[PDB]
Amino acid sequence: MVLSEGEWQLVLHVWAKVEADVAGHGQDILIRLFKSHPETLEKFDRFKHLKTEAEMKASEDLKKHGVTLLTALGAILKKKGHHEAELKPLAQSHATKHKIPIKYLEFISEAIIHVLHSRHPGNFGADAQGAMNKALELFRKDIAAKYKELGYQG
Ligand code: HEM
Repeated sequence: MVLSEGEWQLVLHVWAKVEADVAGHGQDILIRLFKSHPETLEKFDRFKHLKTEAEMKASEDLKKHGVTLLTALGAILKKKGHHEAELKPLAQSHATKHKIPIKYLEFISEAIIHVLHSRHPGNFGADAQGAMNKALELFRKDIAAKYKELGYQG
């Protein structure tokens, strides 16, 4: 698939707001993911033991990882579809080391869209949400193709 420049502008316009607070957004997103789909928490051996949202909010480690996660995603969105190089090491570690099924990348895509919608209503109307969804679907499709080449397709 291919996004138009107008769709990329709607995606990078709301992403510029997310970047004003990367650690806060990283925390909200991971907590929304773990609450909504608790089975995903099991994949993080580092966080597995967190029982409540209050423990999640207070974990400095969790917040550090949320910044690592969003910084990598941001670098991929800013490529505007030319992300082949960025996608390689990410597809290799998530398929071979972490073992993250495509379904879980769909679940965190849902969490990203929920959080931007709650925090940035003015910059995340229907058209901006359709463009962000297209951008994350492109990301998932390309990662899924690489997972296949790597021998995982999960
Ligand atoms: C927007 C999607 C995602 C991005 C851009 C992302 C990015 C990253 C990055 C940059 C790292 C550190 C380097 C590496 O190991 O590759 C990482 C580590 C990891 N990711 Fe992801 N990730 C994504 C989705 C997920 C999802 C959905 C899960 C699990 C349900 C997951 C599980 C993990 C685990 C277990 C690690 C290692 C954490 C720790 O022990 O250090 N990732 N991810």
